[PDB]
Amino acid sequence: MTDRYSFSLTTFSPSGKLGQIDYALTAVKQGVTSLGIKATNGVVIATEKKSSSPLAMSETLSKVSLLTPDIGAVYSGMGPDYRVLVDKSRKVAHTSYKRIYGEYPPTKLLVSEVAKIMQEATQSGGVRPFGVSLLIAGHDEFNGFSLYQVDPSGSYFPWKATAIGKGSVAAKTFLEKRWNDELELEDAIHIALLTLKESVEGEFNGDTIELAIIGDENPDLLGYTGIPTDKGPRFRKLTSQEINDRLEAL
Amino acid sequence: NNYDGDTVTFSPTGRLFQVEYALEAIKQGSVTVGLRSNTHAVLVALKRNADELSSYQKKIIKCDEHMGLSLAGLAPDARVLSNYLRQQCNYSSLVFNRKLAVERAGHLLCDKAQKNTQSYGGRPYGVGLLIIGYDKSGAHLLEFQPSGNVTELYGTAIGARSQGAKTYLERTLDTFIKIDGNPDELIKAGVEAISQSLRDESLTVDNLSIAIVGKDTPFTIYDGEAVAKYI
Amino acid sequence: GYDRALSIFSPDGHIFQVEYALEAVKRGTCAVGVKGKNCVVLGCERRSTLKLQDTRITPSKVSKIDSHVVLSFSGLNADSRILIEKARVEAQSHRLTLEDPVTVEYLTRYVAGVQQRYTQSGGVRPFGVSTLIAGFDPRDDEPKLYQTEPSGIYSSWSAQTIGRNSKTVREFLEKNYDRKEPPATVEECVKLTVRSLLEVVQTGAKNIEITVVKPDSDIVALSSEEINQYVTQIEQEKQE
Amino acid sequence: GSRRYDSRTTIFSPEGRLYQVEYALESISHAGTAIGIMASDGIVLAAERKVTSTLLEQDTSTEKLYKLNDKIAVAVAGLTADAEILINTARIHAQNYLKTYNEDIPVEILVRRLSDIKQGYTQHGGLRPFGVSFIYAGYDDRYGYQLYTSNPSGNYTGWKAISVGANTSAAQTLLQMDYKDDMKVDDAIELALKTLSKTTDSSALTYDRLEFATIRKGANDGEVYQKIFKPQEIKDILVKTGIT
Amino acid sequence: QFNPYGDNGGTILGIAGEDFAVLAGDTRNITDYSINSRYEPKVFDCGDNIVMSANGFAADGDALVKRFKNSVKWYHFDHNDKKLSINSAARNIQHLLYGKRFFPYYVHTIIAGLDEDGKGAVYSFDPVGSYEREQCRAGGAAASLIMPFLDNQVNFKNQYEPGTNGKVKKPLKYLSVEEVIKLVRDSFTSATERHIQVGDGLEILIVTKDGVRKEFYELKRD
Amino acid sequence: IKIATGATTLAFRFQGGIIVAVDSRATAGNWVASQTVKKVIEINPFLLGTMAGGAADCQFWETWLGSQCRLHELREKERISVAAASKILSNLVYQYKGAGLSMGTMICGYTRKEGPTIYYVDSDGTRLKGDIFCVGSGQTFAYGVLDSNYKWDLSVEDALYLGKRSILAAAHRDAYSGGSVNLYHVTEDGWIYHGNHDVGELFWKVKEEEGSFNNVIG
Amino acid sequence: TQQPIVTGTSVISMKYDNGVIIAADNLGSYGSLLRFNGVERLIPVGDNTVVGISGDISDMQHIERLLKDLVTENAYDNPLADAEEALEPSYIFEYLATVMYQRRSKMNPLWNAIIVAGVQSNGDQFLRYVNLLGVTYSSPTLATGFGAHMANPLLRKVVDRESDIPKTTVQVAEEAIVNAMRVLYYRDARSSRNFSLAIIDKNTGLTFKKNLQVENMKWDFAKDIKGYGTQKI
Amino acid sequence: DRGVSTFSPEGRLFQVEYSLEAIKLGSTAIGIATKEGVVLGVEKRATSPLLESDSIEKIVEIDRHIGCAMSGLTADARSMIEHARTAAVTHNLYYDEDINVESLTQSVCDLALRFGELMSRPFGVALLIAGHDADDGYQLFHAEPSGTFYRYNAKAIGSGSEGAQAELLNEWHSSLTLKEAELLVLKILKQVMEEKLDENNAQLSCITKQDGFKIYDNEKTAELIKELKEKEAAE
Ligand SMILES: [Mg+2]
Repeated sequence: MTDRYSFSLTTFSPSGKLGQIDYALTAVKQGVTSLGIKATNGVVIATEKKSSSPLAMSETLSKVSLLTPDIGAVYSGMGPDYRVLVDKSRKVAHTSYKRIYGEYPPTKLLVSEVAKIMQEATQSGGVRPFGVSLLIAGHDEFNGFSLYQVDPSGSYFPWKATAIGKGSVAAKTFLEKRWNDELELEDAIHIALLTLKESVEGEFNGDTIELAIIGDENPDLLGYTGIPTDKGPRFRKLTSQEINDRLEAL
Repeated sequence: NNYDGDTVTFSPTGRLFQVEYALEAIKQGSVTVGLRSNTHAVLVALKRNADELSSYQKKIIKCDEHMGLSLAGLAPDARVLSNYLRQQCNYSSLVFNRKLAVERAGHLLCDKAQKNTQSYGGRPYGVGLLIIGYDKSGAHLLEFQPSGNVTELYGTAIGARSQGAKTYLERTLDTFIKIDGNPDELIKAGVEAISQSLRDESLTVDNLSIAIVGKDTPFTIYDGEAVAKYI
Repeated sequence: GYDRALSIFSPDGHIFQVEYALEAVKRGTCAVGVKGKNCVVLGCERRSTLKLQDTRITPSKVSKIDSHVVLSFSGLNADSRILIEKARVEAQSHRLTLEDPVTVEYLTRYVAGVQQRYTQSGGVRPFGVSTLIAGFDPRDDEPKLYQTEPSGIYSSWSAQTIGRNSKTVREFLEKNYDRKEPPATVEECVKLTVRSLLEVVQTGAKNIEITVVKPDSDIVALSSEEINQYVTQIEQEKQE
Repeated sequence: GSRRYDSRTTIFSPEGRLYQVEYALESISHAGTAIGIMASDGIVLAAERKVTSTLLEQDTSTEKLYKLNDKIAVAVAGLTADAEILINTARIHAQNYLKTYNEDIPVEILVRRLSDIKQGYTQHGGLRPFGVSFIYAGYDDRYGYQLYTSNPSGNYTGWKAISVGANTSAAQTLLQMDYKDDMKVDDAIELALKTLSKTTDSSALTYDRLEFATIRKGANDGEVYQKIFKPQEIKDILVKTGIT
Repeated sequence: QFNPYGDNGGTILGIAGEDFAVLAGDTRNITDYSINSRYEPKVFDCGDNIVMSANGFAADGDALVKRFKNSVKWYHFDHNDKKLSINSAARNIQHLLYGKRFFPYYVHTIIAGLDEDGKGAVYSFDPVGSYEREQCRAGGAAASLIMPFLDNQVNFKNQYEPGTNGKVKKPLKYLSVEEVIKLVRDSFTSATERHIQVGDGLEILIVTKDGVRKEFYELKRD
Repeated sequence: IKIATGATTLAFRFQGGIIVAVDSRATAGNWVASQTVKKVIEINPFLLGTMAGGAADCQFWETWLGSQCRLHELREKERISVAAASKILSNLVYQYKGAGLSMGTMICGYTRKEGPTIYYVDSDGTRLKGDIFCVGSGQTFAYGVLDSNYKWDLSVEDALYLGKRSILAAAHRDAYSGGSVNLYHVTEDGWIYHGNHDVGELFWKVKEEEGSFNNVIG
Repeated sequence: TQQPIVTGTSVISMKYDNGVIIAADNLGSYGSLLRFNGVERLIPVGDNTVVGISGDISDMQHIERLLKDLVTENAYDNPLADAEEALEPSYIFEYLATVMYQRRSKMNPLWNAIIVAGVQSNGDQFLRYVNLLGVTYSSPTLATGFGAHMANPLLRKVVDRESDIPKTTVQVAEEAIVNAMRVLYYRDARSSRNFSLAIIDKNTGLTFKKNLQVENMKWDFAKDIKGYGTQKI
Repeated sequence: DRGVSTFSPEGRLFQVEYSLEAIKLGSTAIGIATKEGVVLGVEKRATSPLLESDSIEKIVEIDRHIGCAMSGLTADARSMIEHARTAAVTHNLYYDEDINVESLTQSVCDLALRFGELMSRPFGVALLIAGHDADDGYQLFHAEPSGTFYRYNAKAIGSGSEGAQAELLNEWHSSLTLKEAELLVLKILKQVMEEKLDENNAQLSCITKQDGFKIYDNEKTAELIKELKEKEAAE
């Protein structure tokens, strides 16, 4: 018995390709389109909620996830792989940072820790790479607002705006025309909804679209009062109603 | 063919080829015979040599004062299994002040050989054993195969051309079983049995190997001039 | 842990992984060892496809294991560092327990044992390295020169070469080296070593390295100009 | 069992080569070119970013050039994720040395240890090697300014000027042509950029597709300063040398 | 707090002759002021013409003997039924005792038999494994009572030749098996009188080339 | 148990090699367990060791030392140095430090490169090279005779007597020392045994011949 | 390192011509408190052995479980489990003695004193003792605790040596045991009136007697005892 | 590929059988046992004339009463010798006696099959173990990587083994003296060796009860070679 697979399942081919990483990226390509846009006073991340069945409750399945009060994440590719990465990402934010420094990690470093986990699945024994690309939006005091992409290889890049998955090629072209350095948060949300309509085929409403923002602090979502320095989470998930309001003036 | 790379693989007809190949190593081994009466149990073994300058490979091993075996196949594997039997006999004596039953000895060997046929990395034992002994329920003879299968018998034989001796004992069954209180006559029957498996060669003084255990007889091995009586 | 038996026997009775490790040694730059009457000289080739090199900081081909023993090699450079490190540690460990520095034979036997261990250990490949180990035993003036190889066999040599085109330079040494009368002086020994490398090298500029070891921990490396003088002298005598 | 699926990453070919190391080097040859040039009064590190997109955030980005300590830096060529694993190990090793001896780690010692880690992955463990080549640029009080390179084999060598990644053959020829020993930092900066400009696979070399860094003794009196160039600073140095 | 040791009393005695050797011991087993058994043997035939006794804490004594008997059994298996010589047995027992140097067997061990020249041999061990060959050795509770008597009667210590002005010692000589048993019996009857832990019975094991013989004698039961 | 017993052991370097002399008494409290104890351990034909402290500890580990010395010369094809042999033992007991080993021994040998050499090795890790060493309950008595009469240019005969006389001095005064005296002479070609000497007979003999011990009626 | 909590006092036993007898009271003391009164401290193993246990009751219940499991294990792959290859008293004792010594050697003893009484397959009487230290001994009479001090002297008047065993009948031997249990009730402060008794005979087999009481006691003379010296009333 | 501890259809372990082929490529080693002693002799076989032949160590001491000769992948023998030496000395420590030659050989052969997926492959070297003890006297053993050992009156291993073994069959008798055995090893070595036999490319050794295990000097062997040539020309 016992795990006898102590050797790498990802190896270099004669041409220099890492096959399993390439094939993992192919799985991401098949995945549903998700995107992220950075504004001057915030960041937006969005994706389509591809429902497996109309009997299924799509509210229970959350594609957009809170990692810290000021950091959020969305993906394209294999959902189960994403779900366990979110669990590990949340835990590593505490074990390797908050329990040491008494504060939440900045976006770039949490991204770095997630990237490490994904790199190890590329080299460690008896495992395949994660079949997902992440988009991680966040805020911190000294770096301000930021948006990162993370690939199956473990590589990560900072973006002003980008898209991943099914219709990413067309979606990136659309974002190049619309993006400028003077965009306000509401303008970025508007552009995000326009970009996403192109890739979505069926119904386009607050129930089929999932969208969250990293913006101003929310004292009402904090859950307590009395400490002036604690002002609340910058991560906020937009409701089904809030999305439909912006779809009328589209 | 494609299903004989290791012991962990079954063939389409449900066979374990590595276990069968281990069984083949026994057939190549030199002949050895086992038989018993009600009072005594006897092992007879044809020893094999490399050439005239070499010694003859010892086939019989003592396990306790009341138990021991003869081997056929890979000798080092017999050393491992006999050593295990020595320890189990010894554990029974130290802990329970009890002589290990010959039947339990067989059960312990079966279970040890089995574990090697169900796991990756390891290999089956490549040896067959004939265990004799005298315990609280009288004389006993066991046949061990590395598949795990252990069988209690009145008489038997294993190794090359063992079918000849096995046929003889099947005919002589009624005679030798009643040789009670007579060691030399029981040995004679065993020496005549192993003689049915000989081709071109005959039993010489440094070729034959005999062992006996019984009611008032500890497990003792006879070699050299001590077996000249039975030629 | 990774357990795979990589070094195994083949039908014809060969261990291919050990034999393929020898092919890596054959690819490596040439290294030569010649021992005289009162010294040993280690010569080494350096390939000249690499210009814009920094020779100050680039790892030298000959390595000191202790103050009285040196080790050169042919084959995989990265592999050699592991053997050199282990040898240096063992050299200090010997001084600590025996209160005496290692003999050249002992140090060779240790390094050869490490190489052998990697030919029948699970999860590892053999070292793609052959070494020339040379020096002088403590309080002794008899020169020592040993050779090791991936399989783990080791032996003593009056003179020996390893690496690429080593069969050519071995041919040269076999007729030019006299057992009855070895190189009597340091100059004679160095010259014979340089001569033997000039059969293979190409140019005698910054391609040849020479290291001289003498009794009582007296080791020194020759500079470019010093070596170039031997090259200039040999070529003038050749034109005859 | 599992034997069936083992690629055997740590074995020799019949010719005496390490398959996986050779294939890792093939991977590195498609990575963005990185150049290191050592001058008498400093060191230059120049690197080309891999096909940049216009919406990539350039100022808050790090792909090629990483800081190991105050006196040592590295340029990367290959898988970035693999490099970061090795970089953190190197950063930790430097601090262990400082903690033990109360002195900054000598450049070669750091390079040797990092190269020894790479070597291990080629000889044991059954894992794939790190698909990374480094150019180490650093300073210490023993040897002064130093340039090294390491590759997946775990072999390292010292250099006056060197390139890794794509088009190294063409790049090394150009460096060999115009390099000389009495060179200054400002001249080396110009050589590094000119070389990339000619060897690049892009149409024209621009500020947004480059990473640049120097290690001078340009600080006040007998002390070393690391300068990781900002986007605007690269834009200025590109105009100053007359490339754009 | 739990004390893992105890004192089971008793005393033992080993004497070596020319072509024989005896190992005697009383059969009484005690704890504090109580008698546990009037006949509990503690001198054992271990095979290969080796007799052994480990006196003191009986639990450790039985464990040691049991391990040595087992050591003899495996010596036969591993070395083609070779006879274990008394000197080899002694060295083996040292390693058994010293194996528990930091949690010792609380016993005084004595073995007896014949050496490889056929001559009588007695070996004695301390609790942690130091050993020595001797002509004479008493062990256990009444060792201090018996031993100086042996020095005087076996090794003839402090005895000088009459009329020689104390210049010529009384000459050493081997004793007969009959004379040795007389000294053993008188040693134990004297110890029985003056030591409360000694009495009940006396069991002697005699070792010759022919084998191991036993003799038993009653002692005072008070 | 009782491992703390009395003794007198000595060893000294001189022109003709090394003299080793020891008493023979073993005590368990006031009780004299033995008068015939071998306190010189014959490690091999060229090396000797002395017993003081734990009898078992000295016996066991100096026999073990002989096994290590035999393995050394099989591998190196050369006699082991006294320095190296002593250090194998000292490093070993140092590993066990704190556990409760009790040892005070002189490792004695004569080689080509070293000459006659003595190392005092001790259970708390001490390893000292020296010319004269005395260890045991009666070491002070023996030192007095040694110091006042020792010279490098002693003959083999006189050196043997000095070692014998020094043990006698301790045997007389120290209650836990006596029985008999065992003598050894260590040369480059190996050690030579110079017999067992009963202290009872030896005392009266020395008294008469030497004129010493006038305080004692005889 | 332990300390005993709930404890059982003396176990007494002796050999007679055809077998052995063993007895022990039914009390589980909690220090000076006589807490539990329905405690069986004689445990039969098969039809030829009885194990009598004193000391810590929690450790006694552990040993019960081991003996019960031993019988189960012996029956596995054993056609002669109720015949030639049945458990013998000597087998059961050596197992316990091994366990007791191993536990003392780990400085975590079973805080008990045990007597294994039975009859072997060849008819020989078996009687042997073992305790928390792993100490073992055999005798014609054996007793634990106070029984060692008070019972053994009475039982040794019947069987003083080996030769007295064939001369001692089961009637005489049982009478001596019952008398000893009365004396212990008089003089042991942690004893009870109620007890169990077991006989293992080579002919009639195992006879297990429960709910016995000490009787025919002498207390009448107490009325004549007044004061502690001088007092007359 | 395939498992390391795999059986062939014929009932043999592939790796053990393949290691036997490696031993056939090795240099020749011969052993002869007599009542006056046991003689061991080997072919050194230097790969080049520059190699100092005296550093070729193919005959080895295990204890004073046990010697050893090897053939095959000689580097593999180092750990076998180390184990043998430790086993011999350890037994002397535990039992204050010399260890039986058979028991020593059995200890070495227990390592043989301790390979699989323990070491990664079998040993690629065969050993001739010669010695003396009080019980069975002068003995010669052949230890294979199969874990099997046979006692022999005489035995040859290596490249010229089958030819040399046939020659030993005719020449050996129970009344051979030590001197006769020495010459017989040299004679048979000279027959099967490629290069011409001399004191530098061949080495003799023996083990006697009195003097123990001894490797012969090149001067001593040279005289025995000269004595051998004269006796063959004498008839
Ligand atoms: Mg008394």
